Amino acid sequence: HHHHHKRKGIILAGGSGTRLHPATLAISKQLLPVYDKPMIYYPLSTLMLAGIREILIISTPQDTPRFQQLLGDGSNWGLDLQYAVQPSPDGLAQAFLIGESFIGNDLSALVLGDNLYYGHDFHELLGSASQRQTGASVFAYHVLDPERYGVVEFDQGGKAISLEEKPLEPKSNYAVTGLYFYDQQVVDIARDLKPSPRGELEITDVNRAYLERGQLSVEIMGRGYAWLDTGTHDSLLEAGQFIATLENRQGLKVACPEEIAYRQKWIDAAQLEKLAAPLAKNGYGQYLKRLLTETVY
Amino acid sequence: HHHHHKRKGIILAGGSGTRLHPATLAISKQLLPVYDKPMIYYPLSTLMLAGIREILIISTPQDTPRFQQLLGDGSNWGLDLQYAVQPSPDGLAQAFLIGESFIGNDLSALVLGDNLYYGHDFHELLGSASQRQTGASVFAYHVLDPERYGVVEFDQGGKAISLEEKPLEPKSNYAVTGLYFYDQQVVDIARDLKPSPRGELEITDVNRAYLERGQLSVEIMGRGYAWLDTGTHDSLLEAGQFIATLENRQGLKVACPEEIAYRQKWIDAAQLEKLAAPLAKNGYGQYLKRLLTETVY
Amino acid sequence: MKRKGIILAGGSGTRLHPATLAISKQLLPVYDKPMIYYPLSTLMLAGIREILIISTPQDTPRFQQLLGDGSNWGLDLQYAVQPSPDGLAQAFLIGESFIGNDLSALVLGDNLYYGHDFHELLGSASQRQTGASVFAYHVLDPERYGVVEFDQGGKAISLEEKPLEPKSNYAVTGLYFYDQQVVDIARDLKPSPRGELEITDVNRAYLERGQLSVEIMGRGYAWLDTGTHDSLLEAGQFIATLENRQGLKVACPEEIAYRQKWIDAAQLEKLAAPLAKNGYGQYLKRLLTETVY
Amino acid sequence: MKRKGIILAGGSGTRLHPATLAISKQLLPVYDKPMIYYPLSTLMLAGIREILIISTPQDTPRFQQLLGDGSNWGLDLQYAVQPSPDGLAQAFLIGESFIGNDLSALVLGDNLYYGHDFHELLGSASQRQTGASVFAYHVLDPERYGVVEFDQGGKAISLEEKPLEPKSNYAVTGLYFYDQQVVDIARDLKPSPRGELEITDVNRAYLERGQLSVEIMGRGYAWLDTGTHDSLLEAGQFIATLENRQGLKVACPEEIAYRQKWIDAAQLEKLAAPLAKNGYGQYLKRLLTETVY
Ligand SMILES: Nc1c(NS(=O)(=O)c2ccccc2)c(=O)[nH]c(=O)n1Cc1ccccc1
Ligand SMILES: Nc1c(NS(=O)(=O)c2ccccc2)c(=O)[nH]c(=O)n1Cc1ccccc1
Ligand SMILES: Nc1c(NS(=O)(=O)c2ccccc2)c(=O)[nH]c(=O)n1Cc1ccccc1
Ligand SMILES: Nc1c(NS(=O)(=O)c2ccccc2)c(=O)[nH]c(=O)n1Cc1ccccc1
Ligand SMILES: [Cl-]
Ligand SMILES: [Cl-]
Ligand SMILES: [Cl-]
Ligand SMILES: [Cl-]
Repeated sequence: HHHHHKRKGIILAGGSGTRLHPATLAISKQLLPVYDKPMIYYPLSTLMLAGIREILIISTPQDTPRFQQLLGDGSNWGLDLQYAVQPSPDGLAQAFLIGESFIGNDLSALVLGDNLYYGHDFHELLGSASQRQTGASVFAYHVLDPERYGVVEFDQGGKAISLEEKPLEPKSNYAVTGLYFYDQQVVDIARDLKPSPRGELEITDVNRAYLERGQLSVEIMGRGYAWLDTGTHDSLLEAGQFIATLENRQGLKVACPEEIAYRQKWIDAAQLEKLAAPLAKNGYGQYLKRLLTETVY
Repeated sequence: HHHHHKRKGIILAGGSGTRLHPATLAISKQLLPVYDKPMIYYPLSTLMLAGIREILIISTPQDTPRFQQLLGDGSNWGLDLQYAVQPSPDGLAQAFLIGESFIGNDLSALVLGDNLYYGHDFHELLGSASQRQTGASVFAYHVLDPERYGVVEFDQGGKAISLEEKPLEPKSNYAVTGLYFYDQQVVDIARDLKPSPRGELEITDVNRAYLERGQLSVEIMGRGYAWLDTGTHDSLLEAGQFIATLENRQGLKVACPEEIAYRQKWIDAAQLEKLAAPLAKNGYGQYLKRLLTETVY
Repeated sequence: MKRKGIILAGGSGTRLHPATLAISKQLLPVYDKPMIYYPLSTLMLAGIREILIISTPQDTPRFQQLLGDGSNWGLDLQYAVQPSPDGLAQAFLIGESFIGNDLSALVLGDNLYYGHDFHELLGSASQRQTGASVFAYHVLDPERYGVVEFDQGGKAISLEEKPLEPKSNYAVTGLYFYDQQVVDIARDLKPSPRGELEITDVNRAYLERGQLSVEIMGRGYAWLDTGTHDSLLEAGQFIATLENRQGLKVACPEEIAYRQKWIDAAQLEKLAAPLAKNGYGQYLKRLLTETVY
Repeated sequence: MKRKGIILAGGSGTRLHPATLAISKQLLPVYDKPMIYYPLSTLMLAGIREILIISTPQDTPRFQQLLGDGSNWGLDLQYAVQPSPDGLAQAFLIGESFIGNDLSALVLGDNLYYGHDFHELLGSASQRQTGASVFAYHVLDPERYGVVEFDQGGKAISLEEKPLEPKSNYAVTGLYFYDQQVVDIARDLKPSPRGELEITDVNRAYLERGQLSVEIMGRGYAWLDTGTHDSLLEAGQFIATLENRQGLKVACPEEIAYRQKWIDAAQLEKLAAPLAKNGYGQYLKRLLTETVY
């Protein structure tokens, strides 16, 4: 007998094959900085914004130690970070089999370690997904090139009616973004997946399984949000310029984990002050210091 | 006797002195494009988002005809556009004396013709300002360099308690943005202003007058909004790159007046189709065409 | 012998509308200065002081207002209009009386160049008293341009304007040096199938006689693209990154006039006054007392 | 006589942290390729095939993994470590046995160069069998660098490292050519007040004997800044704008090896295979059948 009487995060950061070689020969894409910080800070900060404190980072065997050196066990930021390896890039849905013991009987959320988001009320957008305990929640976002993505088709009433992975003739311009919230059904659904035509375990098949059960919520992520492309060297550069323009204008940083932990009340002023000390001689540490004596609405 | 029984817009687009010379020797700043469209499209689109259909464009004598050629009388976009000249750059609050006959007994809103905004729920942010019929509404936005702006000081409860124009030691990092909503008190307040130390009629003195009457609402424009700097050649370039990254990612345009009029139901599908015809051979006209047969949430 | 310059700054049509609905592309700035400063600076660097600016009927007065007669910068500027965009070769019909019996050079008003020894690359073109000189430059999209084909020995053997199947990746740049033959060649041109008097036909005229020098503008040079919104932006970011790293401006005509000895220390000082309170005037004042090699 | 190359790719400290917390700056890409490809390409362009790469203890194995022994690219690469950032002059102590009795050249691992005839600017430096050659370049912020002062006749008369009051806007670039004297000069260096064995002291050693050639790297050259987050970004956008306009890559070592005749058509074909499905491999295959001037 079980007794009745929260949600766990996973970041998939398993590199990018040979696609961005030779730039990425020496290091994983998700460790490349976007402007002033490692790329993985952005998706990590996204889970943190969602209220998620227990997080599994999945990376290659080769680069797990570098992620561990960067991020540690999470204790500096009021988190618990665990690590797992992905020996072979067999697809996104593999995160649930690799993370099966990590997930246990809890709800979960998956984010791609190369996905950057920005916008107003993002916290509330994520909170509504997080609070849907049952079913799956995903986000749809209008893009120029939906053929590159999982694409969501809507009826005249706005109801999601189909999902297609990289269709040659997209039914809409609405791509499914790399942020996914799941209930306790996901690991079993994932265990029963067959590899696609490309020998790959597809997240879109998972989401379609939920859709078929009538348990997929598709929330629109509106045009006033920025979901930044990191798929090409060109988009990477644009991502960096975007973040720089925002931060240099505002004097506020996007996806600074120290700050988000501090505003979530996972760390206090004294602990924030300690995290500042080692980087006091650069703008990043000076930024952390300033946050101790400024009200930011 | 009067009988009881809406809001009018003004765009101040009077160039920028010799500050950006020689770039601006041949044309007004507010006619320079930001990426794919004239700069003035952005603030105009902002008033339109606010529901404002009756709009006065104030510019130099020299460049009024170029604005008129670009924008016409507004009828193509379901607007009414009127024009006035500013012979001498005597300051922002002068818009109310120049626009006194235009404003009549109505509520009003002023936007700077070089101010660009972007973000999620911007429509709702503007709608709440617009619906406050009484008093004045402005927006405060965290910036790196508040000393360049009107700066708003808040007490521990978040109440605005003072305003200072370009203080050497800012009380906060919260700048007052170039978007202002006013009731019928503004023209009289403006008529009674004395020129500042720089022989200039200050908008901050207007706003302070409302603050002193207890009739200033300061709404925070949060960090997830982008209020883009156009004060320098460097910021202008960043503004252009920002818009380009957003539009090329999304396949949706920022501050396309044809689109906003169409979504506000100020023009119909047949009229939108006609506006598309003359630019059918470029991406702008092709964009307008696509909007006729796509649902965009 | 004298060589006169022509800048063609005509219309880009509706192709960049609405950004260019109010004013022509070449009057807009690239970063910190009007686009036209860059081609003008190019001719000045080539040692050319007598220059005809050709633009649309609507915008010629505004070019006249921006640049004047040139005497502030040691130049002798004149102006003319191209009523319709009927081809680049039309520059020599419009500018026939301006050219007279002199050598000539044509630059396109939206073309930006940069690199080391640009002065000497131009000087060597300017020095050829006979024939015509053009520059070929490797580009990813040669189909947009006049395309030069070379034999195995490096010799130019053909030119095709916007070929559907380009013979090489070498584009002819928007800078052309001609001898006294070009007017008579241009006045015999017939309109092409797309309806224009083609500069590539003028160039093929010289090529058929062995009198077209096609010099390679190497990859260490920047010929920046201004044909799209995207490329206009890249040009702004390119000039800004160079200028902010070096503290030296690209295509500042006051500076170029001063280094050519066309204006003196005193005259550059007067030019610095009006913009003393901004970066451009500050730059020009610094030129008075800094040795730049 | 043989000239050997050294690339110093040491630590930037905590100054770019956290972006560089996980891995050193010079292993990160600039646009499409690892930063270190650019300085390596610079030495290769200078005709140097025997090259010692010096990095931090933690990252040397990763440079070893990226570049191998060099034989795929017609190079002979070796590796060594700088345990602590105790000065650029330390390169010659670490690399003493590597250098032996040969001429040498040092490039900083985070320095990017671009422009026309860069090959000939380097070649002329390489050809000087005696003394030392450096390059001076006008910058807005000379206080960050080794600063060269010139008399009215153009002669270098002093060097100051990071002066509070710089004597000119001319910075010494991160590229240095030395004769057989440099090791013996470096082994006599004492640490400066900031605690480093200074390359500027090595250069002043040559200057005191009339044996420092200070050549001007002109404004038509790009020496890009990689010292800040802002400048790293500008470098990426600068390389991208050049490469996308031209269809030609800056500092592709496979290409440079191929043009130097250090690898043949067959060997470049093998190098193209692994990345055939992306832009880099496609670029390299195209080099086999395209004449680029
Ligand atoms: N809004 C925000 C953002 N902006 S965001 O919502 O667009 C964002 C958060 C996390 C990752 C990427 C973007 C941020 O980077 N850092 C923050 O500290 N905040 C403030 C914040 C932090 C925590 C809870 C609610 C609000
Ligand atoms: N949201 C939006 C935007 N984005 S915005 O709110 O950030 C904005 C609007 C106007 C000017 C600048 C930004 C836009 O450019 N064009 C649009 O058509 N829209 C959609 C829209 C149009 C009209 C009413 C409500 C929503
Ligand atoms: N080289 C240079 C340049 N650089 S350039 O040759 O790449 C260039 C010249 C003109 C237009 C665009 C670029 C410049 O902007 N302004 C300058 O004063 N010079 C210096 C100069 C001036 C006059 C003669 C020879 C060299
Ligand atoms: N010029 C050039 C360049 N341009 S460069 O001289 O500005 C340069 C070389 C090396 C590193 C950075 C820039 C290049 O990237 N790759 C090349 O193959 N070349 C051509 C080349 C190759 C070998 C010898 C002489 C010229
Ligand atoms: Cl939205
Ligand atoms: Cl916000
Ligand atoms: Cl070259
Ligand atoms: Cl030069």
